Amino acid sequence: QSMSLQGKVALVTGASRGIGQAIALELGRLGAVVIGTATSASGAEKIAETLKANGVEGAGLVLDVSSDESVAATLEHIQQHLGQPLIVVNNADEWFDVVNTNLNSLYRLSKAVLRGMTKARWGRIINIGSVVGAMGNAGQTNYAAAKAGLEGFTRALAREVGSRAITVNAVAPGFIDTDMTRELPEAQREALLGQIPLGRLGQAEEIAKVVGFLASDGAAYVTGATVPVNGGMYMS
Amino acid sequence: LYFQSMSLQGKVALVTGASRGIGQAIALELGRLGAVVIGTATSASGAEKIAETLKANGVEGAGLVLDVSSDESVAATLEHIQQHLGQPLIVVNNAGITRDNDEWFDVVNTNLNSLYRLSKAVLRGMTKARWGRIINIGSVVGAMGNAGQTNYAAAKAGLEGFTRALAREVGSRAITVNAVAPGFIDTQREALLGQIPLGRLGQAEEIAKVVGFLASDGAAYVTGATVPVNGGMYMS
Amino acid sequence: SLQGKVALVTGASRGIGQAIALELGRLGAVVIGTATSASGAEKIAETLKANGVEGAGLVLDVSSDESVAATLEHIQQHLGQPLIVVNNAGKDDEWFDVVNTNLNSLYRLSKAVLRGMTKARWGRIINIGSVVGAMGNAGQTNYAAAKAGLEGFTRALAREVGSRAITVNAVAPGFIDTDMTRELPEAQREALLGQIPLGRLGQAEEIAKVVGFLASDGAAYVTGATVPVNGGMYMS
Amino acid sequence: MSLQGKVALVTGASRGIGQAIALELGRLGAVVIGTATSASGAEKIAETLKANGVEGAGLVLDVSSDESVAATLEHIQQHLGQPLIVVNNADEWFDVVNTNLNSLYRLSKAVLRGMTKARWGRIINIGSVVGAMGNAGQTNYAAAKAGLEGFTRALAREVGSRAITVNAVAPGFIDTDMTRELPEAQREALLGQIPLGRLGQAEEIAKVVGFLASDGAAYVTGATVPVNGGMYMS
Ligand SMILES: Clc1ccccc1Nc1ncnc(-n2cccc2)n1
Ligand SMILES: Clc1ccccc1Nc1ncnc(-n2cccc2)n1
Ligand code: NI
Repeated sequence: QSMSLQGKVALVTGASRGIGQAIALELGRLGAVVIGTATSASGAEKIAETLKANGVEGAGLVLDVSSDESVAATLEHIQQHLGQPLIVVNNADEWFDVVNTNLNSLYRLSKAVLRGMTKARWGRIINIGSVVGAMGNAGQTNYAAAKAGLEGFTRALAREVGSRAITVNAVAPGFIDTDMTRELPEAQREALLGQIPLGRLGQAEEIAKVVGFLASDGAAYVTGATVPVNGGMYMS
Repeated sequence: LYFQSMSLQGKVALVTGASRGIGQAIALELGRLGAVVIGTATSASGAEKIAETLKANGVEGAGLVLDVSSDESVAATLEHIQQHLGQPLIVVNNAGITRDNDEWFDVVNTNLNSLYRLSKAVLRGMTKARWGRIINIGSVVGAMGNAGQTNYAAAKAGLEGFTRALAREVGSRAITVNAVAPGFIDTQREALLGQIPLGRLGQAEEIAKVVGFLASDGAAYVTGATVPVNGGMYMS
Repeated sequence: SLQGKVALVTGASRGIGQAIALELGRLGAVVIGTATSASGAEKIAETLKANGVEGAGLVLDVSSDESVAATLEHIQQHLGQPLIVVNNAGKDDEWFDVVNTNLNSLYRLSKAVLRGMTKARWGRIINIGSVVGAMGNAGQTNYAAAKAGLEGFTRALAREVGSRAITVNAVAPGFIDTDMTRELPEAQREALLGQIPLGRLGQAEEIAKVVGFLASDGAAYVTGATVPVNGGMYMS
Repeated sequence: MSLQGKVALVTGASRGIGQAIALELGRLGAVVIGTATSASGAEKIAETLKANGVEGAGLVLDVSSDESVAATLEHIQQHLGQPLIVVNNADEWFDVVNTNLNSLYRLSKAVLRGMTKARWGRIINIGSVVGAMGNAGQTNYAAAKAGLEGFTRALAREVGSRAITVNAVAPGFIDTDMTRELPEAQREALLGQIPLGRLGQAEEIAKVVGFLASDGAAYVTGATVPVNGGMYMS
């Protein structure tokens, strides 16, 4: 088989809702042992229940990607009980601090999990960009800045780790049906749909399928890529 | 009396330029995923070879003769396919020319005209079925130097812009249009590997896996995208 | 300076083209502006005279090799070789023909004027993209496609002719104050201005000033570039 | 094209591209404050401006320190007026890019008050010159350029409504101190990748910066203008 993730341990941050949950379920369905994380104990319990309800081995844990202690501790804990995670999905005025903080977190987590991947001479790091919602300028500015940061970062880290058969890729979601987007005013939703050639919102499962492919052996020559998953609507 | 459980079961896929290398590998991968595959070549001997290969690999389908530069040949071949096998709802355009057939403008122009010719012909079938996949394969990183870098960048820029525009035109019909941009694919050698983070050439099968994913139902929200498959070496 | 240099500006009878001819003239070039009709050419000649610019208005069909060859010969006969050339002369499914036609015309003209520039070992070719003309969707598709074609073409031609100290650049206008843009409803106008960080439309003179800089000796190391002049609103 | 009546701050103005920018802005009629990280660099800047007939000054600035930035700005307002034109010219890839963007943000954010008050402004960011390299060099260079483009584009959106434009210039291979001293093999290889078949002069970057600082560039914002003789790197 070419799509089996059987025998692998996958860490998926921000797995309690929406895109993160769908990614955990998809990696599990493909046979991985899945560790989903949230920022709170209640989120982590929920993750564990969801995985069990769907017949997936793994666990839910509490993780703050902004803290070196939390990252180090969580990783240790994972190695203790479950093995090295060789698949890692990072899903966890204002634009500069946001992007800066996000990239520092991506770097923190990525750098921590690389030892394990370097040892195993195999790895998959996949970064999930932020969903498209807010309008006028400030939402477009945040969205374009975050995406640009994500592309550059992903491209650079891919170069640094490539010789070790570790691939680093990103997924850039467009307008996806999630908690934030279900709440959005009718006018926003209509405007947005008008910009989308497929004339509909993406499902969270449609992001998860892309992540699952990238995590497979078939994607082994794909690295430094950002795959946009946005129904044909492009926005820089 | 035997139904495959493979993701493209029940579909008919047309793959142009299927007699060698990347095109052959795509035909085999689509077939392995359960599609009925029609591979094309420009000559009767190429087509006969395609048919034998498919048979040797247990794939249902056929090899046919097709000149993507002629409206007659395209119309005729499509009619023939409907006659005997059904509407092809997956189409992979791989048969691009090169300067071996000043040079950058005529190459890119000719290739885009052929992409448009074929795509436009198959759209009626896809429009009726309210479902489709068109995937365009870019050219392999060919010549080493200057005129080679100009041809390569021009072809890739044309491929991206085209793919993005066609995706907009056909999106409302649940037809996705995507592209794959190969880097250095195997079918002084040390210098090259030094420019590639993965430190190796890509296999033709690694392009075929990406095409196979994009043809699936999981890639349904992915459209207008160019997925680079180049081991981390980027050149514009 | 541009003093004593001969500049050919296609589509110079109205708007952006006229503003470019006047700006190049103000910078001291001898300006040949073109139109597709005799009445347009007379108008060009009157405008230049009214503004104290030496030069002429001529009739030129950029889609015809004869017209191009003839017009060039005429220019050499009476005025000298034009070493500055500005190409300005140009529902969801008209994009392919438009872009194709525009690129063939750019190539035709550029290739014709290169012999003169090659002999002088000096040159400036500047390509003006289209304004966001019609709107909604088909207008965004046409615009993005035209711009992508313009960027790739400009970049490739720049590579081909660089060794001869000829620079090839492009200018990508956003929303400029023109006939099409003056005519849309107040709600349209307000929406549009909301998408533009500068909160206003561009003047044609603001395109001309960029062209004038690129034609100068100061821009001699700038080539293959597309300078966007769009008040901060980006749409690909 | 006149920058008469304006005050321009040009960081890293002691050598090469920075010096050429300070001289070009001065030639266009601006009052120019060039900065260096040391007192000797600042003294040199002042002498060069004087030798070339340019009003202004050289001063000491550390773009990585909020105190230095705040102090230098206050100092400029004290003696010369608010600078409405600002040119930012002043394992390893992540810290470099991060630090550079933090410095761009620090300085840009500080000078914006003055520009916001005047409802007019020009911020221009100069990217790094090509080629001090290995593979780690290509990674640093591409990462820095991507950060510069995204940053420039975002800041332009944030400040546009105030008639402040934010742009960038992306140099290719330019004849400078660092590049003259590069191994001859590097230099030859690089020259082979450039369609114009020559190195850029520092003056050729300065001319672009000068144009972008002018009123004629008022509708240009969020742009990164590459100035690289046709050699593009991805
Ligand atoms: Cl805008 C911004 C703010 C902080 C960090 C990055 C960006 N933008 C951006 N755009 C492309 N690449 C990067 N980058 C790459 C490595 C580190 C930052 N950053
Ligand atoms: Cl003809 C050509 C030559 C060199 C580089 C590009 C092109 N054409 C081109 N380039 C980018 N986009 C497009 N495009 C988009 C829709 C149709 C063509 N066409
Ligand atoms: Ni324990």
